[PDB]
Amino acid sequence: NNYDGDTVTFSPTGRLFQVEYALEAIKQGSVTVGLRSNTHAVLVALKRNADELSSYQKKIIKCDEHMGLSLAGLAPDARVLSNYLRQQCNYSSLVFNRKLAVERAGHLLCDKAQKNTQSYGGRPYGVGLLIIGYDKSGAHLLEFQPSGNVTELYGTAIGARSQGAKTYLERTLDTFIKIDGNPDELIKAGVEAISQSLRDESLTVDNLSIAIVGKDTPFTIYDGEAVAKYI
Amino acid sequence: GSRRYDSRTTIFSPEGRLYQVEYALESISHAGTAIGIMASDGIVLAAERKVTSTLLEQDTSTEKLYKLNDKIAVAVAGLTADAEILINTARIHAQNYLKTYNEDIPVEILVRRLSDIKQGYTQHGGLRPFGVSFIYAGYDDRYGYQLYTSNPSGNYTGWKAISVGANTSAAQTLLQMDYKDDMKVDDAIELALKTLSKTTDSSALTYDRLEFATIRKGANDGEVYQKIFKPQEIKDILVKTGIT
Amino acid sequence: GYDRHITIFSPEGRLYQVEYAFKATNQTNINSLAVRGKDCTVVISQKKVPDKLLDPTTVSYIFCISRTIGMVVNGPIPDARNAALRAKAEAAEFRYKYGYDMPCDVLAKRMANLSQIYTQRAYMRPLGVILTFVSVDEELGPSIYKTDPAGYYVGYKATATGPKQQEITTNLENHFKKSKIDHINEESWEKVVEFAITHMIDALGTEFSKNDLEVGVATKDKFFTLSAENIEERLVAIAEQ
Amino acid sequence: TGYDLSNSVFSPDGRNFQVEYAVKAVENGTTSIGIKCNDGVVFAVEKLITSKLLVPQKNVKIQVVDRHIGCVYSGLIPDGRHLVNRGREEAASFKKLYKTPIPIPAFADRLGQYVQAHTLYNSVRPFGVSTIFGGVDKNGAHLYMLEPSGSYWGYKGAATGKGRQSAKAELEKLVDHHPEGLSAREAVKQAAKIIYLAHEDNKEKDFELEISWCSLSETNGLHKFVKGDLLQEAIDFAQKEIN
Amino acid sequence: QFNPYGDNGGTILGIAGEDFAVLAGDTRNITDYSINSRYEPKVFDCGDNIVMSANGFAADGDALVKRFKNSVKWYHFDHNDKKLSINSAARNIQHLLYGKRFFPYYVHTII
Amino acid sequence: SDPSSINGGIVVAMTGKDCVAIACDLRLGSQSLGVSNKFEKIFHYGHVFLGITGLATDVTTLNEMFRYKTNLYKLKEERAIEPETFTQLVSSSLYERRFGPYFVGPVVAGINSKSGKPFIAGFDLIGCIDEAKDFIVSGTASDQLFGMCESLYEPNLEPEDLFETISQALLNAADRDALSGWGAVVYIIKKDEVVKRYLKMRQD
Amino acid sequence: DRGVSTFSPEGRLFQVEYSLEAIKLGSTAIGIATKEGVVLGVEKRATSPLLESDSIEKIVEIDRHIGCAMSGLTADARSMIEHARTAAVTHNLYYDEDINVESLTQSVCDLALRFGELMSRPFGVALLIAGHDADDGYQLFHAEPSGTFYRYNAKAIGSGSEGAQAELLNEWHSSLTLKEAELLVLKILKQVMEEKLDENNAQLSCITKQDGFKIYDNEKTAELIKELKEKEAAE
Amino acid sequence: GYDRALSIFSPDGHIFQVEYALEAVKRGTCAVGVKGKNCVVLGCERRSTLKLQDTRITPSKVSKIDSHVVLSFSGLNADSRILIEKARVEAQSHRLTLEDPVTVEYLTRYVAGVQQRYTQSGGVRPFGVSTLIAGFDPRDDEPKLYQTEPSGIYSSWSAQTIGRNSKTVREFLEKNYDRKEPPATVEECVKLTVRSLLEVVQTGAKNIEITVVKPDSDIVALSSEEINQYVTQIEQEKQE
Amino acid sequence: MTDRYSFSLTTFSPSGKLGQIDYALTAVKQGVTSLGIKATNGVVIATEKKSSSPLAMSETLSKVSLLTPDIGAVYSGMGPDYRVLVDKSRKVAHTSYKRIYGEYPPTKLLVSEVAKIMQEATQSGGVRPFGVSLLIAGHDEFNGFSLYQVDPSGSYFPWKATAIGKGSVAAKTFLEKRWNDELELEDAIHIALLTLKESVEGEFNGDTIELAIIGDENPDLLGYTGIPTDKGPRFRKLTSQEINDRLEAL
Amino acid sequence: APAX
Ligand SMILES: [Cl-]
Ligand SMILES: [Mg+2]
Repeated sequence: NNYDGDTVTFSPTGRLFQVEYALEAIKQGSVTVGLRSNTHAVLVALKRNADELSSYQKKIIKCDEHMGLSLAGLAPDARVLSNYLRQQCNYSSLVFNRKLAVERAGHLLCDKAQKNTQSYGGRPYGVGLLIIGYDKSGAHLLEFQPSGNVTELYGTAIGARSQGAKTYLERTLDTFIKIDGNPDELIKAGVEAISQSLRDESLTVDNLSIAIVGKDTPFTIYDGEAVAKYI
Repeated sequence: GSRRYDSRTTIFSPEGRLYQVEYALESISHAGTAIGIMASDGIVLAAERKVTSTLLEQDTSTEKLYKLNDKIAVAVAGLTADAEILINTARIHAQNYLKTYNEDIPVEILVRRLSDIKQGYTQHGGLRPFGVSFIYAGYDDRYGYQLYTSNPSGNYTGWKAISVGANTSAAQTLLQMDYKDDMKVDDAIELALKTLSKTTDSSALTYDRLEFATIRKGANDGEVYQKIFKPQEIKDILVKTGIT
Repeated sequence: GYDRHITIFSPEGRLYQVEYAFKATNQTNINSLAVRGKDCTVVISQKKVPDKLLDPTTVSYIFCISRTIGMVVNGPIPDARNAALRAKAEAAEFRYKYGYDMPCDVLAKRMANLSQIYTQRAYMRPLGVILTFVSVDEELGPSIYKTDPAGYYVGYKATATGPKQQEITTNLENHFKKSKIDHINEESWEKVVEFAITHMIDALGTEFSKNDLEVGVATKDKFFTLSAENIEERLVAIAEQ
Repeated sequence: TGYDLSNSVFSPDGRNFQVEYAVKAVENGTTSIGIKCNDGVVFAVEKLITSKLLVPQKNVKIQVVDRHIGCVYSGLIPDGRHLVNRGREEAASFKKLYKTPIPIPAFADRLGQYVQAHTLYNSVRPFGVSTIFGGVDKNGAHLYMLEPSGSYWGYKGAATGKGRQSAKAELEKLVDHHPEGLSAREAVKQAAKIIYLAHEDNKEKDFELEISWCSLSETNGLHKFVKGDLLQEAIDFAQKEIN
Repeated sequence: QFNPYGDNGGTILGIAGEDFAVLAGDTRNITDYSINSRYEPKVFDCGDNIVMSANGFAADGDALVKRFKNSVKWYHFDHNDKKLSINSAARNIQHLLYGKRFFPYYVHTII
Repeated sequence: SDPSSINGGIVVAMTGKDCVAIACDLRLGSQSLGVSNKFEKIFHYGHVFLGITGLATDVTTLNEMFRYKTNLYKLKEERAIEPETFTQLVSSSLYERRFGPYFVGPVVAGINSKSGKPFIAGFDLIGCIDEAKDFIVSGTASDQLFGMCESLYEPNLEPEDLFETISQALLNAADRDALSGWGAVVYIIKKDEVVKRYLKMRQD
Repeated sequence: DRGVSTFSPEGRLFQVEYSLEAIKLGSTAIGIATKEGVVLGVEKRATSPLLESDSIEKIVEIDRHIGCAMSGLTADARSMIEHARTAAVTHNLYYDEDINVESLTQSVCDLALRFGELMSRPFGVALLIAGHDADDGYQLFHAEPSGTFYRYNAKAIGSGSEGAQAELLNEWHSSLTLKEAELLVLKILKQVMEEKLDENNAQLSCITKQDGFKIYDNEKTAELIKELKEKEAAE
Repeated sequence: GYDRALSIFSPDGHIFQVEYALEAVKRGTCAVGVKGKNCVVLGCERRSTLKLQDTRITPSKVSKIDSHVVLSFSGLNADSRILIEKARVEAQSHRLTLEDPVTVEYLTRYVAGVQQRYTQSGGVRPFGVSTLIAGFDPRDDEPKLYQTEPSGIYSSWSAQTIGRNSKTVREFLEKNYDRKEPPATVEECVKLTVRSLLEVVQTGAKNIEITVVKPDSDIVALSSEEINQYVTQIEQEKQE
Repeated sequence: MTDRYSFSLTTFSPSGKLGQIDYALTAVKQGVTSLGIKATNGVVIATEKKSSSPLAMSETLSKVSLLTPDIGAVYSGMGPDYRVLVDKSRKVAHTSYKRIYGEYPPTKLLVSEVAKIMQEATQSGGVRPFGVSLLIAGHDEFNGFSLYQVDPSGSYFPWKATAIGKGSVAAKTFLEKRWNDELELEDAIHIALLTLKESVEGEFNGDTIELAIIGDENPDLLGYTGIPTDKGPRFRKLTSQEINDRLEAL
Repeated sequence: APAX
């Protein structure tokens, strides 16, 4: 209230309101879901449009052949952060001939976001990210929030009404976690998870966005007629 | 951060005035009056000291009148310390011009650069303006004798006669009344002192509350001389015009 | 009143942030005291370890700045250590630049100047500390010089600092009134330490065990602090007196 | 007033309210502890299980510095990571210039000075963590706890977070009941118990235990995580005691 | 005096047909009168149906190829996965090379 | 390629009874080619006189520089700079350019207006002060000037005698140097009158 | 006061939201995308009849294959256009090809959030960016000061936008010819404009693959205006 | 460096510092520009609460930027010097690199760009000045008149006025200026300019300045009598 | 991090006062009285050494400082501010004068440099004005003896005699009665000692009074011989004993 | 430059 003027100010109960307001833009964001088995990891995102004459804002960005993410909240902030990830993955290849661990990607994003929560003049990032990838220790899903908190999960979801999907995934856990060697089944489960977050709307062909990465699949994105298979 | 404590010295009021310039001008209006009068054969600078104590060393003193080069001097109304900063800048600027062109700096050119410096403090940098108004008195071979004033806004204008500091309203009315174009220097000397005598907030004008300077062609043939009056010389010129 | 948050003048010509920095000086509730012998300078300070979980050996407000200079702080420990690290760096640099050991009084002046800057430049806060520097200077002999958040410093015959400082001060003034001299007329530093502890006991009206105190001694060519045992040895001798 | 709106401002009592507010963020966080032992140190922390979906064992919170130092913290997790990153640079540069690995007291002051630095200006915010850290150097074992103000001391045992009081009481008992010293493997078990006991004050969500240690004899003076049979064994010892 | 260049020998050759093109190079790598390797490839698949060799000073050759491969990667990232045409690759490589006009890559490049 | 002998020229200064003299030639050339016959090398700042030999561009630059510095000095100090003080200012200014110097051989001469003492000094290109009772020499014919001065000079000459002596030292030194000559000027300086005489000399 | 980069409690950037208000006060700009081209039309809105209206430049070339219309604080757009042109020409220098419309738009949008305490505030102008490229054909983009851009089949910006957008919603279909789209932009402009639409206070432009970006002269536009009244009268 | 964002947006979408800069222009002395068939005339009011002025040396209100282009203004006088200097430097730089003097549009666009830059740069306030820029492109005889303002927007005008009571004189010009028939000569155009100023000014004494610009660098300032004649001649046609 | 205070902390109020300068002068008002008197063959500057505790050794705290061998300074106001000004004043005498001209600056010019420093603390970003007024007494060959007062604003004035701080109003009146242009230096010392008793509460002796002169050259204080044109410092601090000698004949 |  008097303590929300900037990120460099704690409230008397030890809160950071600008960081909390940044978290709020994520909540207004269109829903997106992450989930993984032991062989693959999948992102599903509901794309949002301006009106019926407009495109449906992309929510999924490729970071490397083995890594990529989905976004919820401020899109330019996802562009900045995904671009940083591309560089970090890149640097790992050129210098060490090493594909960047998804866990390190997580740590690097956390530390980048954190700097903007402790210095005057900056501002926190206004976007949440779900990072998937396949590396030397298998499939991974991460959840990034602009407080700097990054968390590794079997599955999750973020954005408006993401609580529906996050509940569904919480029950479904024992099933989807063991969809190994079957891309299309893992995706189906992801599409069902996101459906628990729909209201007055359902998944159309230019509305749904899916991505998959895993053992012998480079991170690739499916849009348009390529997702009709799944509706 | 530190934004909390920033007065924002370089912004507009809703009326489109510069607060700090206005308030600086308000400060200057309580300063000792200084008068410049321009004749056909020279210029007078006269200024009233901020009210003396009997123990002040008055002869080795300078508060109002400063030499910029051999052909240009200024009279100050406002913060002395602020003025000295600007005076040394102006003195250096004069020398750069001479060094570059092997010719003494034209009066306006010097005046413009000083005024341009002041202007800058009102538009960028977030610093307070200089609380100073100058009367410039000088000679050059383009325009001859010239009087200018500049103020914290960095606006400058030229004059036949002008006052700055305290009671300029009364002083300007009196100069307007008695000034006339064909005037000699010695008449302008008298007008300057008579004007201060009537506008002063003191009981009576004495030698020890004044600074005085002339810029004449009154050396030898087609060249110019600055005379900064000694106390005894002011005491005499005060008698010579019957104010004491 | 934003003249209360940064180090600019108030209408009555005061610096509230400097004044409030002085109040932080007593936050720890410790009292310190320093006296000069013939050959030495002694500084003692109360040692209070509240929590049973603390490692008592790491709890100290006395610092060895150089081989010859010691410094005791009255104030919170983060500011105290900040000041000590700087003093150590300044004393080492001085030695390298000028080829001789930094004198106690010159270090005091230097730290005082640094403090003065924080009272004038807005972006730096004052440190909530009072620094008492002690040595046996090769030119000036036993020396005590003290710095505060205002950037003030001065040399002392003896001094005290803390909440119950005034008691200790007048106690010491009354001694020097009587003794008629500048210092503790004593040969060994062991007895000067004993004097220091003794007059601290009278002025504060409290007894001390070996773990209630903390002692630093400066002699010609070394400053050192005492162990719990050297202090116990010292408390024992005061009791047999 | 308004003294509490800007870091590095003294209030009229002589306090920096912004540091005090950072302490509230620390008190709000999960419980973490350290126990100093015969020839080393032990670190433990409670990881709240927000959901079934957190991959167990795979959100590691204890962090190593150099090869011989462990760090754990309660409060704002990213602030702690930032502090450890700086610690790693401080240790690297020490080792670079002086060859030997950084001594623990030396390391403690490096963090202390850096944290204290963030209470000097209004253009930065204090750290929202209390950090427990330590290890083994040429002079033996050291345990330290460091607060948002920059204040740190050496500890026999230390605790912070929501269960700090419960844990503190439990530590005080060990210090009294083991005055000749506690062994490394003893401390590992005790640490598990105390985290389970201090989990009382945070008990909506059940938790995951995480332990690490440096011991001159048990880990050769290097920081290692406790896993497998040793972790499960210490969990079991803790389970015994809350029943 | 330190000489930042060396010469790794070998030779390369490109021929273009109507609906195909070849880029060939020997696999020998040398310095002075010594053989470093009898099989060290210097012709590379760079993606988007472009092959590239940069022959002469191998260290410079490898650096350049690495930079171009990376250039192809970012071309996809920045222009919606668009295919990098051979004419566009060529022009991009000119800028890579000329960017070091005053400390050149000692290579003869063929794509 | 030696900047101190591209243009050529000389300066000499001498003390007498309550007077000083300073003289220079008027040649400015570009190696063998004589270009100007009017290039004076002596300047004054109030009552202090400065002669400068060496690279002509630096001679001009330094004159402009010391005019600048003495003008500001006068405005701030409210008095004319004295020779002892000016000598120090010359030294500071040259040494400030220690590793990229002005290729000059300056010479200062004048009478201190408080003490009445005659004063001369010479400098190397990087500021080293050479104060002397008797004479200072500078330029491409400095060897010759040293020879002429050391034999011709005697202490306490009257202004009109000093004039003859310094003139003969300059003239005969110039005539044994290919790069000096083409005219000459002599300043006779007394406590408050200064006479400037142009000498008639061989024009080859 | 309060930081320029501050979030509201709803999680929006105050300064970005306020710049969106400035854009609502701007003169109307409309674009329609067809398979035969993209039309861009704007309301000139001369503030006084003495001002020579042809000097009002709110439609602007970026490259031969990309055009731009603006609405809001139009002086803020100069540097955006300058950046766009440089980005387009530079790309052609580095790659010997035409730069994609989306890539161009993304480059301009990267400028948007580079403000703080970089520039001192967001831009107070929205852009309609229209072009053609071989990959994705004819395109229309709405570029906001938030850094966000949306592709549209048709879009209106400025004061008359909510009225005009509802109208474009009804009229747009996937088979509009270019000529139909030109008329439609003219029609919708006349509806939302204060003063009466003529060839001096509105302006038209298109970009086609074949002839690139062209701004229409007043003679050509006047005839499409005349053709539009005769279409409406006749039913 | 001093960094503060002084020109920022308010909740209604206004930039108050730019709008307040406009208020400073409104308070400034009146300036008017009228373009004939073959000339452009710049008229400027001078506020007459000032006698003892020295007009020889007092900064005139119309400034030559190059020998074929002039600039006048209303608003803060000190601010206007900065824009004029920058404009003058750019004029010479354009000649140096393009080997051609500036077009009036180009020079206007430059000045406008400077003004805009000061509305979204940290640590600076906007220029409290609007300008009228007039002249003829090189080797062209079609007259040009442009106006700029603090926000940075600029445009071309058949005739225009700025400063105090500019709405009164814009009112005048709007009913008295025929787009179809612009003042066919110098004499004609100067008159219309003086008439419009007489709506607002006072006496046409030492109150009005006029500067005429014809093609190929032909710029001349009228002096008192030459203007005075115009004043005299209009009031004698007024009693009707 | 770093100084983000690049804006002025001293600004004009609507009445035209510069608040921080006024408030700095108020801090000078609070300060202990100090004074200076100019004789025909010397200048005297004096002040009270008002000790903080009697355990403090107040010889270690010098309120009157040598700036050059012919120039001295004293102050009223905040001591720490004065200390760093003396440091800066000593250095600027070298860097901006002695290293250029090979001689020490004349009084007015050194004063001018100190004034510049104090003016900059009145306008530069992120600083407050100095909370002191200085009195600078000095001698130079072409100006003779002089006395200057420097205020927080950066303004300075030459005085025959004046006083600053606590009881300045009273002390200035006292000095108007006693001062004439024929005072020999010993007379000025005597008047200074009388003037100072009015404003001192407690002990009044050579241990509580600090007093220095600018007078004759002191060859015995030079430290070396053999350059006959170097004659020694005109600045001399009177000893505790020297003061007490003049207090018995008071 | 001279030497010593
Ligand atoms: Cl210092
Ligand atoms: Mg010859």
